[PDB]
Amino acid sequence: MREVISVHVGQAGVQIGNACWELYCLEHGIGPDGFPTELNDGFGTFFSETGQGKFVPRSIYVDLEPNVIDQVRTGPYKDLFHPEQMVTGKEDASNNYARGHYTVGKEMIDSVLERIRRMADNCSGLQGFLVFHSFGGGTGSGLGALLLERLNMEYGKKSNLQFSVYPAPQVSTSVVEPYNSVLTTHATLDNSDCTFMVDNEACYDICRRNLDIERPTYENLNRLIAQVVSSITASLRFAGSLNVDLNEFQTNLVPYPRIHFPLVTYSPIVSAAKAFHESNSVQEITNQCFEPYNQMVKCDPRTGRYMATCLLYRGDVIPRDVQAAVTSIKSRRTIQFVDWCPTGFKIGICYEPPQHVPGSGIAKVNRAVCMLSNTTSIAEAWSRLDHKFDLMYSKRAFVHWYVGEGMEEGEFSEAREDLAALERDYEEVGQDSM
Amino acid sequence: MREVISVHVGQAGVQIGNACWELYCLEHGIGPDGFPTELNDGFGTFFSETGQGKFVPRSIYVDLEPNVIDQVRTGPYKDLFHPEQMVTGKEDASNNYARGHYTVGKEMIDSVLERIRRMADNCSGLQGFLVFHSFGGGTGSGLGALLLERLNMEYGKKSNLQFSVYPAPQVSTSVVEPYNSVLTTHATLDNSDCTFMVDNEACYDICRRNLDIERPTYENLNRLIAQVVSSITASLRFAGSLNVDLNEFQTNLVPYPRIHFPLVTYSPIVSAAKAFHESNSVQEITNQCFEPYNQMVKCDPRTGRYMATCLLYRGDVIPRDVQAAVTSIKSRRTIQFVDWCPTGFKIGICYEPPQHVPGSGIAKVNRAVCMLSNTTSIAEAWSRLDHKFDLMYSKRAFVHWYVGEGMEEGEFSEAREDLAALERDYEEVGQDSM
Amino acid sequence: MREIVHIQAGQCGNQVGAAFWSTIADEHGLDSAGIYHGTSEAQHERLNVYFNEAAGGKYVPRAVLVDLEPGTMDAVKSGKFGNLFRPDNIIYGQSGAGNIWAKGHYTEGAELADAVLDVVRREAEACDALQGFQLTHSLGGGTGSGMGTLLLSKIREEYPDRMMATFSVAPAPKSSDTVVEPYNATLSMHQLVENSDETFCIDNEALSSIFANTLKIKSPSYDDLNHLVSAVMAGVTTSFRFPGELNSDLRKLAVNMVPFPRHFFMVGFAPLAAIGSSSFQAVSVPELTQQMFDANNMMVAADPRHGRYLTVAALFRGKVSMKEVDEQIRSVQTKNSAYFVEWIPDNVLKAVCSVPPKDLKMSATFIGNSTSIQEIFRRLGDQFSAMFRRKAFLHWYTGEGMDEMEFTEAESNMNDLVSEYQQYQEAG
Amino acid sequence: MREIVHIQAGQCGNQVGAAFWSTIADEHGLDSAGIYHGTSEAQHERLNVYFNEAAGGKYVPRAVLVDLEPGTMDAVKSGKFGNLFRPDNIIYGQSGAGNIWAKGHYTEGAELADAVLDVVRREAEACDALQGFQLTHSLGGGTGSGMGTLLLSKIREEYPDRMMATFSVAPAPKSSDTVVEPYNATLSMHQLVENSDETFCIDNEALSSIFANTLKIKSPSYDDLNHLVSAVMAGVTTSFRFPGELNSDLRKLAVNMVPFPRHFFMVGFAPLAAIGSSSFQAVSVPELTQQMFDANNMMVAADPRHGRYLTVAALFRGKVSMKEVDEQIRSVQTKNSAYFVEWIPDNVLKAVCSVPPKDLKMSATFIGNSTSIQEIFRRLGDQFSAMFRRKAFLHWYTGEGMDEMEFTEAESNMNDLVSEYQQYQEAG
Ligand SMILES: Nc1nc2c(ncn2[C@@H]2O[C@H](COP(=O)(O)OP(=O)(O)OP(=O)(O)O)[C@@H](O)[C@H]2O)c(=O)[nH]1
Ligand SMILES: Nc1nc2c(ncn2[C@@H]2O[C@H](COP(=O)(O)OP(=O)(O)OP(=O)(O)O)[C@@H](O)[C@H]2O)c(=O)[nH]1
Ligand SMILES: Nc1nc2c(ncn2[C@@H]2O[C@H](COP(=O)(O)OP(=O)(O)O)[C@@H](O)[C@H]2O)c(=O)[nH]1
Ligand SMILES: Nc1nc2c(ncn2[C@@H]2O[C@H](COP(=O)(O)OP(=O)(O)O)[C@@H](O)[C@H]2O)c(=O)[nH]1
Repeated sequence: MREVISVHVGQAGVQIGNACWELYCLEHGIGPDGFPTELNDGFGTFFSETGQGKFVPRSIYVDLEPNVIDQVRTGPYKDLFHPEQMVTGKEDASNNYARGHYTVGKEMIDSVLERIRRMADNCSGLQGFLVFHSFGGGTGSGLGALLLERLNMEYGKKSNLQFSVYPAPQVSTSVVEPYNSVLTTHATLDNSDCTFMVDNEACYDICRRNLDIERPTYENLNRLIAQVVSSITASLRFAGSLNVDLNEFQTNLVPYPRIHFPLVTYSPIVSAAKAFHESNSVQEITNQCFEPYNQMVKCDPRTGRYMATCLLYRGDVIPRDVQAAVTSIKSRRTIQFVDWCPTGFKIGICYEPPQHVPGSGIAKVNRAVCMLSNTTSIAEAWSRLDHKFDLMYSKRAFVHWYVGEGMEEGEFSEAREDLAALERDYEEVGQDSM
Repeated sequence: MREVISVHVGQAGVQIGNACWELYCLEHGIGPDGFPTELNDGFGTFFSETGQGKFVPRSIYVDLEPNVIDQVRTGPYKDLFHPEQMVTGKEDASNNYARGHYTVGKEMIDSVLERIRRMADNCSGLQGFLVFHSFGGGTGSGLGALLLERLNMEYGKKSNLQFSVYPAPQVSTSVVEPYNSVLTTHATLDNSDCTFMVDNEACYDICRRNLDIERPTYENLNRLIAQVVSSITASLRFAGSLNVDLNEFQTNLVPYPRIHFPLVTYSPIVSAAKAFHESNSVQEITNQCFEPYNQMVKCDPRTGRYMATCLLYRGDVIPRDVQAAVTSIKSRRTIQFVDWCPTGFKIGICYEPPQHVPGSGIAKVNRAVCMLSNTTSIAEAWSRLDHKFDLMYSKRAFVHWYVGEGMEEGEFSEAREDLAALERDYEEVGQDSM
Repeated sequence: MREIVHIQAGQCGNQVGAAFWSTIADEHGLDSAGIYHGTSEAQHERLNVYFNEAAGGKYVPRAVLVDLEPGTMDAVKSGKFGNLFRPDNIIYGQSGAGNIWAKGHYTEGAELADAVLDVVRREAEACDALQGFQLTHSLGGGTGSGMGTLLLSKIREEYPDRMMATFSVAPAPKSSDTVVEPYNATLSMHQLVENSDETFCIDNEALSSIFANTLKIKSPSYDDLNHLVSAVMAGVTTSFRFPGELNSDLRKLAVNMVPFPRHFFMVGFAPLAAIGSSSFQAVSVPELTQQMFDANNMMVAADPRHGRYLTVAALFRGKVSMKEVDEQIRSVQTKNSAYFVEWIPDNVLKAVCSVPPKDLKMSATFIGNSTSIQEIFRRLGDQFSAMFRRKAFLHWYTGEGMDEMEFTEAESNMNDLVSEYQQYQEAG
Repeated sequence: MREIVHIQAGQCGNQVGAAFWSTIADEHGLDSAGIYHGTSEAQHERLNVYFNEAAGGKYVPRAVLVDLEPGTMDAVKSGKFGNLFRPDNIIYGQSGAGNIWAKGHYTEGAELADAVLDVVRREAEACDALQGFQLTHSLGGGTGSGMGTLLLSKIREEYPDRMMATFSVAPAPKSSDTVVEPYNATLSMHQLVENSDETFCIDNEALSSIFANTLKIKSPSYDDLNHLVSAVMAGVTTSFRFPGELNSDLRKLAVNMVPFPRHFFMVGFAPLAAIGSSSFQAVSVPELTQQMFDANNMMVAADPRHGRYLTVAALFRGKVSMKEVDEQIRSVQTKNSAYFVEWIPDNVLKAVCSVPPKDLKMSATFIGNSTSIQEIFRRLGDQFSAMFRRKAFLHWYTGEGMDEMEFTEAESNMNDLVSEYQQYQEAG
């Protein structure tokens, strides 16, 4: 029934879903115990129902700590999952790719791959599957890149989307974020169909200004990423006006099979007192979604030229206010060019109003915009990595703790090389002549 | 919709608007919380409405103190503005032009210039914009002259009106009022389309006689300047008899691009017991508006000859009592001549009766007159400055505190020079022969 | 949020804290225990200036009380208000200063300077934005006169944009403390002029005239003396520390005053009365202005009638207009027009603050500039040089590490000041 | 379930148990009697680490208290907490060690090593999955310095995957215990570097500076000394032993730190105050970060200002954001940018744990790496070699079974360490 399943690897991938499924349960009238209900196809979208009326969130959980996973069974969602799907690991050596890849994380895979299997044995209309991890993780970067490479080895043509999160230009969470993150874009290069990545320090930068909270937390950043998920997924789980499929993105974002790193821009994100004294019409939002204040990734998309961008709108939207807005962006100097598409857009309309969770300080709105922007500038955080990662490798710093876990440095020899073609690819698209 | 926006820089520009918008909220039936209403186009004139029914006063606030700005959020208008538009500064070095211009005030500009931008993105019928500052301020003189010079650099043909206030012939508020005021007429010479200026000690002189209060305050002077604003602006925001646009002034006051310093004369200003025992007909007012007792600027407009003068009438007015009055002024000896316009008038009629705020001791009236008078005498307060300012510069008094903030004295070398051409311009218009 | 970190030095340089800090707490509605008790909501929006916020409302006074001898330091510790200051900022040495300048400036403070700067640095960057620093000390002694100056020159070598403002107290014309009080005064001025901007000069003997001439008490003590001159430290920040209509700041009170880098001017109060002299007046601005005219309401032991007013700033608090000051300033600038400086027409600065002080409907703070502050230094200079002719008490300085001709330099430094004030007494 | 078995050695190497174990019980809500008394449900899900479950809630501390002389062993037996440890794991010999290394390393421990390993083996395989082993001992003595090292090398020859982590205490720069304390230090480092990964170095004299400089007590005793440095053994497992938001483990704190097999770095606390210095602050992360900067809050008797920071991990507990650390770490990494190592941009590790300690709203544990830990060993090496020139006290070692040139080897072992830290002080 046009259904898809979301894996969760890495301690980020734990807590990301703890906002995603919270939004998912509120976007269908699902009680937190799974036994719901204090559209027609909507009531069975992400959920393989039992006749008891409660239903399983079609997910999985992968972690090698028992620490953060068992917080869920302590937490209020103790009846949501089931203790087969929630596969833990008894021990861990995280921040260690090549044993989370090649030694310790591989012992979970045959237990993991079985649970992929039977959940693919009910979802008759299967639309690929969804991947959550981080780069700041070891094992989520580690097992996650290993997770795709056998699944796309199995499932062939099936869809492979992932929302990633990478170490910031300014604040790391660990020193291994040069090392045990930048190599994982090898396996996820040719196994992820499309992918998406986001910055904490950019998302924190939104929190001090558009949320205006001095001391936020992960959870508020978790809630902000989570609506971008349901802006894409649950839009086809609701009968809109111009429906947008999952498969439409991966054919409306890449001219070439490598270039599948768009942006994320979500708007309006408006604080409590800020929604009052303000009318946020649709062009009032879209003039913000090209300004860097609502920008998810700490980069310079102003300087680069945009390539192709799909948009997703929620709530009460007319296409006339789209075309009155979008004819002003293409006129405006703040974008200059695409050469390879004289249109460069994909417009999509779903009627479901933006869901407003009660706890956090986000404010309610009657219209929404999600933006997935390909550009000629996003390789600079990659070039940040090349400035970083080639410096660490100019000293050979615990190559032993990449070697002693069971892998020679030939992939580190391959590491910047595949990165170099990524830099070469954006200047290749940067070639704009006759 | 023929709409315009008013900036507020300087501590004068703070408190001036606190009378202006108070008058604005009473002249449309706007509750003080913004949520109004305890003409047709009138209900959306200065105001970009939200669907909630409260609406934003299209203004901005610029100050480098947090002191007087935060009095508003303490004060009763705490829900009127919104805390983006009200941009403060965390620290200040005021009475210091060339760091309020060149060091400390410039760090706010990119935050300011963004808020100019989006408010220009809803006001489809834009008629330039309005500027409030002072000369007795440092930073309002400082950032204000800097505020115009990029906006008129951006907006080109757009209208630039400002109501200024200059240091008196007799009572200063600071010693820097020779220094950090008289230079600001450089940048505002070629960036202000028209401008207007007024004296406290002249406006205080009205308060002891026409208001008859021994101890007034700024607030009463704020209320008196404020009706001159709405006599010009809200006259086109009301369906009158012979409508007067903002653009009509700047083409009916200047024969030459420099000469844009008219007078202000507002009448009747009549105390409480004075309105009783008195009928103030329209020619009873216009015979007062050429007498120096209701005169806003402590100068000698009797001695000088008038150049060209537009008039604005409020309330129940016939043009026959205009022409019966105005044929007596041109007959009377107390004006002698224009040479360059044998008519020298512009008449304008709006029906809206004069708004009477409850608190202050001003009295209600059923007809009103506003006067904008160009003359051959207004350069004498400028000549007061040349008597003052060339004396300070005959000692070089904290040139260091013009230098150490980051500007050489070449503009002080230019200071009297541009002033000298202003004096040269009035004798140039003073040339009246064949 | 435009904030100040406070520095004291010397015995009586530390005595002024209690007259300062108990008033500024009372001016901000704050108890001995530090926890909050205030009536209006008016006294908060600029409360952050002289106070670092704390856990549980404690609101610590940002101060560092500095001394060389532990005599008087425990007195405010063991007395009352022993829970206002945090004792990490209480530092003090044990060996005596002997109130000898280079003993206090050059060498014994150098035993304690290494502990000084690591205190004020972590205080500085924990502030939002420094407005400036206050140094209150003595000119006559050794600890406040010496150690704070070396303390100053390091800070002025660290924060060249941040304003340095100092209070100090004068040698007396007649009621002097010690005999090296000439040397300490000259040596203190060698660092005040070169490093900091502004310094004010308060004679204790002219302060002793105030309760003698005006308040009519035969026998006041120092806890009444500092209590009076406290409120000008309140008065200079009265404009600043809670709202009003117009008011400016000490940096704005710096650039308006002097046309040169040479910054010294006067201090006075308004109003002022005796015990039984309280209710027999009509307290108002004409009552205020005339106690802003005499030398009798001043602090400097020098005649403005011998001098000439360079620039004037007035700082009112209370319900007060402008025209009540305007018509009154014009009433006294005309009869005393030769008393003004003709380099500047209208050197008057007006600043109107809102709330009144305790039990007084109005209050004003006097800032007027002079040419006759050389009447200090001429009275200093021949008091200085006559104790150089025989090299008086010279071995208590060169027996500590300073060259004698370095002491001769500060004479010309004093004479470089007077050479300008020679001119603007009668020139132009 | 990621668990640790504990090993002590030596007199003061056994003294640290009570400061450890009474805190970790109190950190886990556990009494003297062993039976459970805890408030929250937060303190259970990782309780299994330092404790083997028992019958009737007893919850035995997994520990083996090891010594060569029965002087101080009965003291914690006959004192309080005599029912925490199980006496099967209490082993101790009777003949004196004489605190001579090879007497304690090579021969008298070999009388007791056969009873050692059969204790820890049955402890090991009764655990679920070993996370690692802790060795706490001395560098200066003989029992802890000698017998634990031979004890270590057998365990590292049995469990090559399992992490070996050690705590030890330094010889003093000035307040030394004995005169063979140079020899014991060199000989201990010959086994620490070769077998185990990480070792930390705590000067008692710098620890004596802490209550002297910071907490202001003239006369603390060792039961206050170990009580302070206890909580870093709590602090390194603070991240681990109950939940949070991010936290990693000691093996994850091993691979992030050093780019080589050469593992030594520093220890400090946050916050820290005196008795009356408690409430006069605002305890927060800017309060935390500056007590994570000075050498005064460190433990090593070596200057980070003489050194350079290789890598930094920070371990917070309490309500704490990231940006409060982020903006503050950026505020101090910029002014001290030359103090970092330019081999690695952003060598900062952040880890945020949940619950606060007893009566303190926040707490932080300092891990910073240095180049100037050679300032120990250079101070050791010439303290070592000068007592080799005349073969000082040599017959109390070669009169026990070790060749003298085997003692010469450990000099180059020390010099092999310094040769690298010679480079990264100034290279790259
Ligand atoms: N849980 C969580 N992690 C986040 C969040 N935002 C960013 N992160 C990153 O997620 C990474 C978490 O992975 P780890 O720190 O390695 O924790 P872990 O259990 O060892 O994760 P694995 O390495 O995959 O086992 C961190 O590096 C952070 O940079 C968030 O909101 N929640
Ligand atoms: N607020 C206010 N100011 C007035 C009024 N009338 C005249 N002024 C002048 O406005 C000036 C106010 O600016 P400032 O005194 O410098 O106060 P400020 O906050 O430092 O202003 P900036 O220099 O722009 O920052 C004063 O010098 C007065 O001379 C009035 O009615 N209200
Ligand atoms: N502020 C103040 N100063 C005083 C008072 N009484 C005396 N003085 C002066 O303050 C100085 C006190 O000397 P002292 O503080 O010991 O000098 P020190 O060496 O710097 O500490 C002397 O120069 C006195 O002239 C007083 O009550 N208040
Ligand atoms: N941990 C700790 N060590 C101490 C203390 N006091 C002294 N020491 C050091 O610990 C060692 C005590 O010697 P000892 O335990 O007998 O050495 P042993 O031969 O290995 O048992 C000496 O090297 C002292 O320098 C203390 O309070 N705590």
